[PDB]
Amino acid sequence: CLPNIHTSNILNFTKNYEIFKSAKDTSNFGKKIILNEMQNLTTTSKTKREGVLTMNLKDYNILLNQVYFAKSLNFALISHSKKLKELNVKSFKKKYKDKAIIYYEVGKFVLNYFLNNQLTNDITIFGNDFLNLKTINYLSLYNSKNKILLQLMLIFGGKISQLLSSKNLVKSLKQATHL
Amino acid sequence: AAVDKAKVLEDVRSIISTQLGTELEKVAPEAKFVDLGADSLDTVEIMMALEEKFEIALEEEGAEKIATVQDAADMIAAQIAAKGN
Amino acid sequence: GDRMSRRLEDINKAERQRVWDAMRVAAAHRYAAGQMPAWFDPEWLQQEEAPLNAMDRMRGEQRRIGGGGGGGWWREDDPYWPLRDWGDHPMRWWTLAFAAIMAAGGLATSVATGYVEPVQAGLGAGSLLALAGAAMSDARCVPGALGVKLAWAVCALIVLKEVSVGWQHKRKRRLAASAPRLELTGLAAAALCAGYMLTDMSGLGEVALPPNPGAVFKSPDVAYRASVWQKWGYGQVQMRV
Amino acid sequence: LDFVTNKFITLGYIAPENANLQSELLSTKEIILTNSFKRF
Amino acid sequence: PLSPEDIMRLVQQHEDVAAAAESEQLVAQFRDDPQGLYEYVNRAYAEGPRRVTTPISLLQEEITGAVTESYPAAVANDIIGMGSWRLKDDVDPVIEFLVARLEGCWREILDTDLCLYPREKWKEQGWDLVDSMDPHQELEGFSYADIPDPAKGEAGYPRLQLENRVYCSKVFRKLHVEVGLRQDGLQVLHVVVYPRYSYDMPIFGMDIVMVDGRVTLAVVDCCPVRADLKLQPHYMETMALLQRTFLEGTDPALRRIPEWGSKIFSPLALCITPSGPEELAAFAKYAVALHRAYLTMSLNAVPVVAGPGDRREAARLQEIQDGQKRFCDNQLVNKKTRRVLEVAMGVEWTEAYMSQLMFDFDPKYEPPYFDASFEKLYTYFDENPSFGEMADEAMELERGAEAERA
Amino acid sequence: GTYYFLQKLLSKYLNSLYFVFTQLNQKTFLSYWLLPVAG
Amino acid sequence: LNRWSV
Amino acid sequence: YADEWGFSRVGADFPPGSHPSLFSQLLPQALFAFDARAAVAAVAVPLAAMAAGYGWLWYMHSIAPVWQQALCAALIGTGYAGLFKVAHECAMMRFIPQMPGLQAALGTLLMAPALYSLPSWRLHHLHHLLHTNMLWQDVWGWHPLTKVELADEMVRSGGSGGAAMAAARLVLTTPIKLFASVGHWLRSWDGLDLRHFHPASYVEVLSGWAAPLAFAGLVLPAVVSAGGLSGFVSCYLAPWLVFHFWLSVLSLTAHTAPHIPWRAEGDGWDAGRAAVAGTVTLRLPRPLEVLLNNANYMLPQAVAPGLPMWSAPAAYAVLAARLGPYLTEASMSLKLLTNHVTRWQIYDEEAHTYRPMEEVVDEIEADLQQ
Amino acid sequence: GERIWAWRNRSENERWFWEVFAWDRLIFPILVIVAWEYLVPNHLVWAVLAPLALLTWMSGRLPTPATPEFWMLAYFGFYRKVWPDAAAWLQGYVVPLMGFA
Amino acid sequence: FISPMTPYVPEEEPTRTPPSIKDTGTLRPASEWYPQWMQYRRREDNYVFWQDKFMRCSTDIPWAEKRWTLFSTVWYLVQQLRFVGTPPALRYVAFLGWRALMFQVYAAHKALVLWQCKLDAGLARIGSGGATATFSKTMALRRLHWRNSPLAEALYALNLYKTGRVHLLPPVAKPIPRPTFFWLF
Ligand SMILES: CCCCCCCCCCCCCCCCCC(=O)OC[C@H](CO[C@@H]1O[C@H](CO[C@H]2O[C@H](CO)[C@H](O)[C@H](O)[C@H]2O)[C@H](O)[C@H](O)[C@H]1O)OC(=O)CCCCCCCCCCCCCCCCC
Repeated sequence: CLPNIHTSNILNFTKNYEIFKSAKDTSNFGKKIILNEMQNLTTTSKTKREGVLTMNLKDYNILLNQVYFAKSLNFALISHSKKLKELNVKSFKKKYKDKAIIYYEVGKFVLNYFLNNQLTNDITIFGNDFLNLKTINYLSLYNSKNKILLQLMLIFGGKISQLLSSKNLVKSLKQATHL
Repeated sequence: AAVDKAKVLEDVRSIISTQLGTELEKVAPEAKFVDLGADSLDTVEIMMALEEKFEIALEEEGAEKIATVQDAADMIAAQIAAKGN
Repeated sequence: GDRMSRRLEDINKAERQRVWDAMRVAAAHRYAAGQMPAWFDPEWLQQEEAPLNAMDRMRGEQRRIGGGGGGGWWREDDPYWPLRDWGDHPMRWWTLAFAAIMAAGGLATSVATGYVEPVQAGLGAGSLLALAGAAMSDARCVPGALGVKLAWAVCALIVLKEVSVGWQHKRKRRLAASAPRLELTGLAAAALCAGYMLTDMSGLGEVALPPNPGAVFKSPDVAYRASVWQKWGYGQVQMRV
Repeated sequence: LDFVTNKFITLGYIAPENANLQSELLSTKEIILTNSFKRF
Repeated sequence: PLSPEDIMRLVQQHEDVAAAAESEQLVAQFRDDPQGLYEYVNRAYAEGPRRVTTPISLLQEEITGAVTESYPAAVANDIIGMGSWRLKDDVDPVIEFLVARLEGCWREILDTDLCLYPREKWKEQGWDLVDSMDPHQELEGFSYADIPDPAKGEAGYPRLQLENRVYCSKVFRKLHVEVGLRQDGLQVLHVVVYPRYSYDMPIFGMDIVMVDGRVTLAVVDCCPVRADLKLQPHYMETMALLQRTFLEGTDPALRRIPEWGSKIFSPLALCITPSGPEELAAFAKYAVALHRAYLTMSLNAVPVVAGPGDRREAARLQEIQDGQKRFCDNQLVNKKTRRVLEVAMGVEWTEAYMSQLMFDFDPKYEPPYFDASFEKLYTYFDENPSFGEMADEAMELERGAEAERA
Repeated sequence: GTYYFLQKLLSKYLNSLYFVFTQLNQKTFLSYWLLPVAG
Repeated sequence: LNRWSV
Repeated sequence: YADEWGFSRVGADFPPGSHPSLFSQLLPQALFAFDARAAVAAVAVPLAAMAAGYGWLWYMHSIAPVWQQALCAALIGTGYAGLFKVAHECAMMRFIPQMPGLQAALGTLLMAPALYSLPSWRLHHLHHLLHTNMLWQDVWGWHPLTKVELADEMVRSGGSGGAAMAAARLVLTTPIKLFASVGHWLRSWDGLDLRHFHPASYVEVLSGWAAPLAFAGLVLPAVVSAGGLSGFVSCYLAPWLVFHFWLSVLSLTAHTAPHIPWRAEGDGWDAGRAAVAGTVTLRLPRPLEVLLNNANYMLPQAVAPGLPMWSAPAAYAVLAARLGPYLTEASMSLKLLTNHVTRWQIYDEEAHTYRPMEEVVDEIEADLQQ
Repeated sequence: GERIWAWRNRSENERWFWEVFAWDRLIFPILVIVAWEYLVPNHLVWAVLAPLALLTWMSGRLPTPATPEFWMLAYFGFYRKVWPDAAAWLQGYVVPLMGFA
Repeated sequence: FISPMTPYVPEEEPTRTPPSIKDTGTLRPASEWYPQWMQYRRREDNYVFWQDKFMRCSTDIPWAEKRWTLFSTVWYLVQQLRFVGTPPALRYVAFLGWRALMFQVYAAHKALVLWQCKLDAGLARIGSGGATATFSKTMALRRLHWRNSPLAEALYALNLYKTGRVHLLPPVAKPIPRPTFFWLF
């Protein structure tokens, strides 16, 4: 039996990461020599000599999971991103909508960080939502009420922050028995 | 890694007895090697035989603290569990 | 579960460290170009660890809790002080001592005999070994790797010359008496070579022969396979992948 | 929450202008949130 | 032909010329466009959204068509407004605008070094949100909506609710905003920014006291810390320039000096009773601009260190500590005033709040801070990344193709 | 280091192909006639 | 060059 | 009376609180210029002296008398000391500021025969400038043997014997004291240790070490291969010793006298009191000043580290006309050398009384342990 | 089989070098150029032009100065065989015509 | 800046493949096919015996072992002659001979380690008078598993000979990384 691979973090990031890292050396130790050529009080001892990828592959995998899910991680994607970089080198309702969206996202990721990190277990992990039927079955048939409630908090953190960061307009609308 | 500690203890007792000279009975779990009268170097030879029989690397740091047959089997079983990784 | 939380954490830590190293290398290249904004501090390039990994290690450690190289104690306290990591290569004082005895022996032999090969192949190699020993004083950097490689190259050249050509001042009348052989200098240089190999030579392992089209036959990267195809002269062969 | 929101506006977000046709978080937006959650 | 006296004079010349130079190099940024200290939000709004030119967002726009847009920090904090304040709905619009402006100035100017104050000092004691009817925190800080407002005469009337926000920074040991509300229409805003005991920097202060929606007292000041009760030339020039820029008209004195500010007030301190929306608007503009100028001059401040070598720096540090102690004591002997809004929350609790929070002085306790300063590097390398040698080769092939085609 | 802070102070001022042959047996075997004749 | 070489 | 030691014009007393760069405003901007003729003369005249000496050496190699060889070697060493002064100006970034690359290449090429490093030299001399006449920290300079340390190696090592009580009794009691710049040169390699340095300057420090190493590995085997020991002592070693004598004499006469004290930081040490009151300007005959490239005028270079070398005597004339009683001068004579050798050897840190070695040893000897 | 699998995954370059490159693109062109220059007479056509044509026809690539076959034909061909004759003719016709010697 | 207590130890990429899960580490021959500890483990948790073969030979190859160099070009010929150039029958009889010789040299090394324990006790008596006369069994296993450098052995022996302190051990020697010299090896 070959179980499913559409696993958002595990068999997506690790899969794409080992696939990317198995194709080339990607070792840049010698390129650190310029870190030892910085305090020469002279003129020389720069340009496209930078052959280092300063991009996290996690971001490219986030893109490849936003599409084709919610193409793989290779050098063609990085070349396309570089090419796209080279070719690119009434309002109160908008404010309310933007504030609601950003506070939803901020609260969701705040809850994710607090539950998954502020509770071996050294590197910060940002666990992901979208529990599938397999995860739902595991958490329902096993674990406990607290461990189900943690997932429910992960679900509802964004709406909770949206509620906490919203202006009540009744005290700005209504003017001057139960006054 | 779910090591059968009963099997590990039985084979450890067999190895200890085989090296020293006693029967499988005299080698009891709680029995100290000192009781069996294995000298310092003999205890070391017993640890070598255990390594040879189980084909594992004994946890060096902590071999000075192998006192009981139960301790030897517990360290060995922990190493059998940690080998697969 | 674990063994995959651990694998994901190790992958994230390694990728963050790689991104930080690439970022400080590129920032170095741009700051030496004068293409940096005014808020950039080049001292940040001295931060070796990734900042997030440094923070995670702070969190872990806060939720959990004869006269060379360094000092020396000699049978009272800290007895295994030579094995402490002092920051330098283990063979630094050995290559500096070999440079000193090679320069001294070459000068003395040239003075005593009159041959100029002992002084030219003496001080000339001793200066290179002294520069390598200077570069090996911080054996955690590209100068450290280059110094150990230069010292191995000099000692291997000494061994090669001694066992293939021989020493000119050691030329004798008989052909069997000429006999290039392997004397104490060649033995010392070969021992230094073996010391470098058996202590540390890894580093600058990215410098090798260019990858063959046989490497990239089963590579999952079409772009990399085509780059090797084009560089090795094939180029227009149909890929069919 | 206010600090993370302020530092997240300046980094960028998808505006709801409906020009078409967020479970992992990017790297700089993760550095900001981990810095905000430093506490003492 | 030089004489020791004149060598000492030449030292004096060099010494204070460096001071002069620093002062004008700090005033010159505000000399040209003083309205830029207030109209920065409107100018960022006129700038509008910025298209995020990162490769990930560019790939998002190329595939999905979704455009990632970012905003400047000024309009970011304008979008935030008051924020997630627990009492953001009961406060006056003027107090809300002032809190939004000052908190946005903090979160924008003091970014990458603004920490939250340690929770064991103010938040673990429940002083982030205190309610008069629930002094013992029996409702887990939910009394503001769990308990209805007292009836007239009925015990608890008038109810007093105080929300506090305390921050730290690299140059500031305590940035404190306190908002107090009462049933009789009285609202109080108290914003104090404290430099550390290593900077020759004045303490910023603001107090807005209003009764029934009408502003009765409005004080903004850069209270000095020196022995002679005078500020630095850059502070004097900036305060005079901002007063000329934003106060414009009105009566020139406007200083009652009610017998307690005379030990802490600067010569250009403002303490008005606003009479008119125009005067209130002018005061709000001046106060936001002065706070922004103070925070902008906080960026280049250098701490004063002492010990070996010289002792005039130690004398300066002792003067800084004495001035901060004098300001704290003068704000503590204020009990013929604002402390009357307290006592409703007890007298011993009033003391345990006044001494511990707000005006607190201690030689041995400096709050820790986290200066990240590498998020700038991460954002810079997300805006302008390097893609590697293989992508360089691919871009070379693409450039050759466009050269041979176009 | 000993001069770490001093060095900090004074530094802050207070074509596409390889050079390889091409195979000659891709078209003819006739180049193999030179080897035995020259040997 | 040659297909089987690569 | 202070001309009892050849210290001619002596300085009375300097007020504290002053910085040496403060006095740069006393120097008009005409001296801070580029005279191409003066730069070419400053490189060429000592090079002409070195070329004349070496042409003489190839004229008469061994048929020459010992004293004639010594005079020719002294001429070559003085010419190379002038060239080393040019390289020191190049290290201080004040010879040709228009062309920093040529300045660095010229300084490295002119310091390679001395087996010196340009980055290490400018680092150590900047350290000496920032810690001038300051106890326990300057190191790169004529730091005196204090009676406390002589007491340490006098009682903590046992009796009057000891390795550092025989080495010091050999160095700072004998004319080999006038060659202690060899010991300074050995100290200047920093043990060939990169961990002393900033990690961002490793390549510069390695190249600065490698260029004298390139000299000693290439040119010196060619010298021993073209004349042996007789062709090496007379061609390189004797000029090297003469140049080190000049460096030792200039460094010893710059910042060492009975009227100049050495105070640690926090005890009253000040930059002005150590620079424009703790410097003795050595005065030489004009051919010696031209051949040494005005290397005895280090006070205006200390008070203005952008002032070029050829304007140093004029700027010192300006400073001596302006400051007046605060400066110290001394003509070059046997009196200064015999006083530095036989009299000023041990510095008690109590009344800046440089004393003979024995007289102080006597104190820490017949007392302390007795 | 496990060791063969491990070694086959380790090497992956040396096997292509030894199966494709080492004879056909490294040793055999050198051998045929050296053999041709050792065989044919010291003639301009036989040492330069005819091997140029034959290498171009056999390999599909003209020996440009960026190609090692051009340098092999320049050294083992022009320089080793016809350059003496060229030298003699030049020193007796052009060098005096240049006014020298 | 963000100094986390312990000085940051850079974690370079591995240069040698990790030793196999069937290894002993003690110069003794490994088992023929099955490493004999699996019988003391549960079934369907012994999946990591083939998961060692994978990622020791297929999926986790260090890139320092994929380097193409002149030495590896020469060594491919030796390996090719061993695998496809020599018959497996002769390879099998040579494998049996090497197994027997390695068993004999392991017995010799075990006897040498026991004698080094006796020398450990002797040097621990001469240096602490007569009190400490034991020996470190952890150091005995460390000598048997080749985890000690010769410098560590000499320092420990000297330490015993002049202050005693049996249970004060030298640090464990790190694995030797694979040497690399550009295109040569
Ligand atoms: C009951 C049957 C009767 C006979 C059986 C036993 C009697 C005699 C056994 C053989 C003769 C003596 C062997 C002693 C040393 C082994 C020789 C060798 O170099 O070592 C051989 C090695 C060992 O085998 C492999 O070895 C590999 C590499 O390990 C070792 O490989 C080398 C061992 O040489 C190095 O030492 C290296 O350091 C070490 O790691 C693996 O580890 C495994 O052990 C295994 O795969 O093989 C290789 O690489 C080389 C492969 C080819 C070499 C062939 C040599 C001998 C062939 C005899 C054929 C005659 C047929 C008639 C039968 C009578 C026999 C005389």
